[PDB]
Amino acid sequence: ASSSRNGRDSNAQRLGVKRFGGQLVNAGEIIVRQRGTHFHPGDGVGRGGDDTLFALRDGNVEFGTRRGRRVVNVTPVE
Amino acid sequence: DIIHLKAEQRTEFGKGAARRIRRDDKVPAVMYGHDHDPIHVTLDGHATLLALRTENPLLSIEIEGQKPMLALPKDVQRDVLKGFVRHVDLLTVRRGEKVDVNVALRITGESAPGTIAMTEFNEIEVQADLLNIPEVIEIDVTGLEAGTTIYLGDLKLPEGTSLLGDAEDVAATVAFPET
Amino acid sequence: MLIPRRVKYRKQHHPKRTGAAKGGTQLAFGDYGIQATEGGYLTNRQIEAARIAMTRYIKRGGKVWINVYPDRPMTKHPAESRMGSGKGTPEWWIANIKPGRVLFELSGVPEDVAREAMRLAIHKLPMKARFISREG
Amino acid sequence: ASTLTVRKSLSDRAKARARRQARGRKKIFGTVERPRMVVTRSSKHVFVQVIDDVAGNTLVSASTMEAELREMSGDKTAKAARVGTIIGERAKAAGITKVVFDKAGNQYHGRIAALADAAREAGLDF
RNA sequence: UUUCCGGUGGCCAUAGUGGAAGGGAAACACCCGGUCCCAUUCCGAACCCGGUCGUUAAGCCUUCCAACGCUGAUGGUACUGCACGAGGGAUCGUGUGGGAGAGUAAGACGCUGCCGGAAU
RNA sequence: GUCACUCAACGGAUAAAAGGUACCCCGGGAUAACAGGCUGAUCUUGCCCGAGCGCUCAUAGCGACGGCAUGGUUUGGCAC
RNA sequence: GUCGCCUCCUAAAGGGUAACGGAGGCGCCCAAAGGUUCCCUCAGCCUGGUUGGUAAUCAGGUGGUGAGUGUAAGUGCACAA
RNA sequence: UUCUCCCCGAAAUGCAUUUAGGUGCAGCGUUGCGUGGUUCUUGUUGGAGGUAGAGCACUGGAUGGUCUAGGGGGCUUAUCGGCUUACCGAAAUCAGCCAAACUCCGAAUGCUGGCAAGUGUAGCGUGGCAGUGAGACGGCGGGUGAUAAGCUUCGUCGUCGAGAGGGAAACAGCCCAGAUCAUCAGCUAAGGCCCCUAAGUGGUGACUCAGUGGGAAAGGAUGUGGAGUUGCGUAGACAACCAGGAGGUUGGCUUGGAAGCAGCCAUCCUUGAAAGAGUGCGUAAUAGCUCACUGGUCAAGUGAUUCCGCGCCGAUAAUGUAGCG
Ligand SMILES: [Mg+2]
Ligand SMILES: [Mg+2]
Ligand SMILES: [Mg+2]
Ligand SMILES: [Mg+2]
Ligand SMILES: [Mg+2]
Ligand SMILES: [Mg+2]
Ligand SMILES: [Mg+2]
Ligand SMILES: [Mg+2]
Ligand SMILES: [Mg+2]
Ligand SMILES: [Mg+2]
Ligand SMILES: [Mg+2]
Ligand SMILES: [Mg+2]
Ligand SMILES: [Mg+2]
Ligand SMILES: [Mg+2]
Ligand SMILES: [Mg+2]
Ligand SMILES: [Mg+2]
Ligand SMILES: [Mg+2]
Ligand SMILES: [Mg+2]
Ligand SMILES: [Mg+2]
Ligand SMILES: [Mg+2]
Ligand SMILES: [Mg+2]
Ligand SMILES: [Mg+2]
Ligand SMILES: [Mg+2]
Ligand SMILES: [Mg+2]
Ligand SMILES: [Mg+2]
Ligand SMILES: [Mg+2]
Ligand SMILES: [Mg+2]
Ligand SMILES: [Mg+2]
Ligand SMILES: [Mg+2]
Ligand SMILES: [Mg+2]
Ligand SMILES: [Mg+2]
Ligand SMILES: [Mg+2]
Ligand SMILES: [Mg+2]
Ligand SMILES: [Mg+2]
Ligand SMILES: [Mg+2]
Ligand SMILES: [Mg+2]
Ligand SMILES: [Mg+2]
Ligand SMILES: [Mg+2]
Ligand SMILES: [Mg+2]
Ligand SMILES: [Mg+2]
Ligand SMILES: [Mg+2]
Ligand SMILES: [Mg+2]
Ligand SMILES: [Mg+2]
Repeated sequence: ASSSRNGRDSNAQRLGVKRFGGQLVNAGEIIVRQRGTHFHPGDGVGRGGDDTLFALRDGNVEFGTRRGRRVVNVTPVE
Repeated sequence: DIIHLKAEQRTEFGKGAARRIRRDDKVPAVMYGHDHDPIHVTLDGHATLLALRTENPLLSIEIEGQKPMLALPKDVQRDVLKGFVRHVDLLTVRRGEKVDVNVALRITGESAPGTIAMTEFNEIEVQADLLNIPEVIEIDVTGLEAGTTIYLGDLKLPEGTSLLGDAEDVAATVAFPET
Repeated sequence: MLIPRRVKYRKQHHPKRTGAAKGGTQLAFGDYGIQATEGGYLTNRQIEAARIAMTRYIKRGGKVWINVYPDRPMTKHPAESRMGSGKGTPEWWIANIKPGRVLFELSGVPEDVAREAMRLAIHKLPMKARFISREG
Repeated sequence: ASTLTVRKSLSDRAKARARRQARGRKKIFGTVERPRMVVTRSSKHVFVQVIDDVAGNTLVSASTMEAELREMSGDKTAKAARVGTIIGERAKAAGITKVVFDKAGNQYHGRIAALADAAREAGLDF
């Protein structure tokens, strides 16, 4: 008959933004899982080995632009 | 010539309002210019179709409360299958003034039966005056055959109608038949 | 028969056949033309039949433009076989026609014989179509 | 006036200095705790300013342009060292203590290094 | 206080690209050297050092030019949540909310903060 | 702390394993062969267009390229 | 024919989502191809030039990402990763 | 797999499986205890996006035009060099296009925070007990398949499953609506009101004459109503009816014949109020019959053309009308 040379696929990795704008986060809380820097680390946000953006401090998450880059900041809580 | 159209204020906007107007057998139009805010009006469908039969006519819009004012139909959205006018963009003109418009190219020349004249454009942007709008721009290719081509910088344009488009591209072509 | 030299992917999903014509609803090259009033798939064999009809009727004069191109491949399941075992091999090449699309254009021919040639062509197409002109 | 992209038609030396300055600024950034010391080393003068990059303002500054130093006879390196001592004194006056040094696209050497060491001796923590 | 200019940010083309004209008081710059720290995968070109004579030719700066690019409504259309409806069928229509892309008028030859300079 | 598995049938039945049954024996229409049902690709019977063939003459009679359907009797698809 | 892992599409703008659906990869490699610090900007194109040719090396001009990335693809990266 | 009633009430999915009709865990049920608005709906306000649509900046696909490097064919004749390049033609450029694995763009929804209001008594934690892990059809958005299946495989909502009652002739999955019991009360939903069959052979205005209604396509048709656009017309239109309906010219390649009729063309001139190298019928081949156009008695509307409403043909299987019940 016939057969397919396809049928392989990788497991779902579950990327994407995990905390949206204004959401209160704790220090170290993961903000976005991603491959490559679609979002760059902004103020109060660190970037991990697999390009995960996480919170360096408590506060509220905001998405903005720092110079020419899309960045994610954590504004310290009032 | 001046074509007079009666219009009244349009205040309901959106697809529902436009559908209701077209079912009422009118046509929406927006009339804008370089001096005043856009005016949203509705026109009679039959009168609009009759006026827009010709290309680049000079319309006078009369609103009962307002005064008649002179415009040109710059963008006419017509139905594709049916010929109905779906929407009109009216651009206001200041009587004594100048305008940029498109005039239709046509062939009125005859060559040897081997070669047939062809038009490389439907319309050409020609800067003319309001009161003398060229209905058609005519180019005659008679006695010319082979592979001669005509660009946009050599036309028998009527007086007062300067060329605004590029003059470094071809407009008319005569070449052997579809061999 | 119009067949593309190559395509990125030979096995593709069926083209969307919803909506009106995305573009190319107006004459761009010729004086007269065929405008499809209904959507559908237009195979290269149908395109060739219509083009042959138009050219043969207009004889030597005038020129014909084929506005659409059958660049979408259609696979066929292997004959007499149960469902499954992957997608088939491309067997047909079609163009995605939507209402208002200008299919063929003609120039350099008087209007009456142009109309007759367009009628000959239209009787070969699988969807309803009409003769259009630049208002003469 | 900053525009990311290096201005086209700029002279080759100016483009090189701008690129090097940008790549240093990529990690150099002045906060209230540790403001950014920027030294512009022109061919005839050095201009130093301590900037709070968060607010975008200069806290203290100095230069060879000052009349107290214009007639101070000495070599370019000595004049830069005097400027470094002055800027360190003013930083102590303003209560800065610790700064971050921004060479502004120049090699840390010669006049820039002399000014940096002069500020360090004056008492800036960097 | 103002004007002009040099640095250093912010917005990241309404700022760019290209063309034209003009300017240097401080300043910037090219420029002049390489003895000295230092330097070239060769080269004092660059980096660095020593000068500020020479020069506004260029960078830079000012004015002008919508020309390429960029920005860009209103209205309409596509699509669409919900509720229905019509065709033998591809599929299509309406009500009620939302509503583009393109195109059109148009905008635009940047804006703004801090520090320093020379004059007022 | 680290090492030894193509335990790759990769959550890894045993350290260790191929076949025949028409001599066969002991739940499923959850699932095949027959018939019915749906479908109509294929098949079948028509039809539209008319290049052409028919001294001449598209249509006495034929019908290229293409198009639209009927029937459900062919081969299939589905597995009700 | 397939069985684990990775990338894309299907997947209906979070995530997830099946078919013997559509495309490819993996079972490594590198003592630098890791760390850090400083420096640099490509491909293409045009012109000139011993051997030398479309294309080796050189010069000038142009050119912002179209080159490049150990290895698939995507997301990234010229601030360079 | 055996008595009753009261309250609540599923699943046919995910993952793994020597697993696929089994089973474990999770999901969904119930129940004890605990925690109490945390759930949910709507509004408002803020986020990330790349689908629909659209677009051509990129990557591929593509049509025509311009232009052209460079290849092909020739000669003069070639080492060139020239004529050619009337052929091919990358690239560039102009205009129109195409895309699940293209994007300079980009919704609606959805998702996820803040706030406000509303709200059944929702949500959550932790124990006891499960069942289920064969789904079906319909709407919408997709893959497989042929624009197939009451097909298959996903997303999502609904019903059925596990749902009686009303409607659909009958008719699990469609529409209306969720049955606590009684009632020989009333109002409605979907659907209906000539009779079967409860309620109008309802009122008013149009259309149909096909029993269309009460199945179907490409295509075809002086069906019929309505709405345009446009040519001609009492300088007298269209028909009907009396005279001119022909010279030069048997125009030319044909074909013993193409003289007006085999096929293909410059598609002219004239005695003139009038005519076509020429349209039908006739015809071995010419003849001729007869039309547009030329006058007249008559003459009031004709001739195109488009779109819209409802109809017509195409229409076509086997027990018995038998495709309104
Ligand atoms: Mg790392
Ligand atoms: Mg790592
Ligand atoms: Mg377009
Ligand atoms: Mg715009
Ligand atoms: Mg817009
Ligand atoms: Mg396993
Ligand atoms: Mg074992
Ligand atoms: Mg035997
Ligand atoms: Mg048995
Ligand atoms: Mg069964
Ligand atoms: Mg069963
Ligand atoms: Mg069977
Ligand atoms: Mg049976
Ligand atoms: Mg069968
Ligand atoms: Mg089966
Ligand atoms: Mg099944
Ligand atoms: Mg997703
Ligand atoms: Mg979604
Ligand atoms: Mg599943
Ligand atoms: Mg209950
Ligand atoms: Mg699309
Ligand atoms: Mg369970
Ligand atoms: Mg199971
Ligand atoms: Mg199952
Ligand atoms: Mg199943
Ligand atoms: Mg299912
Ligand atoms: Mg379903
Ligand atoms: Mg499908
Ligand atoms: Mg099914
Ligand atoms: Mg059951
Ligand atoms: Mg139920
Ligand atoms: Mg029921
Ligand atoms: Mg019932
Ligand atoms: Mg019943
Ligand atoms: Mg009642
Ligand atoms: Mg009712
Ligand atoms: Mg009964
Ligand atoms: Mg009655
Ligand atoms: Mg009645
Ligand atoms: Mg009948
Ligand atoms: Mg009937
Ligand atoms: Mg019919
Ligand atoms: Mg009935």
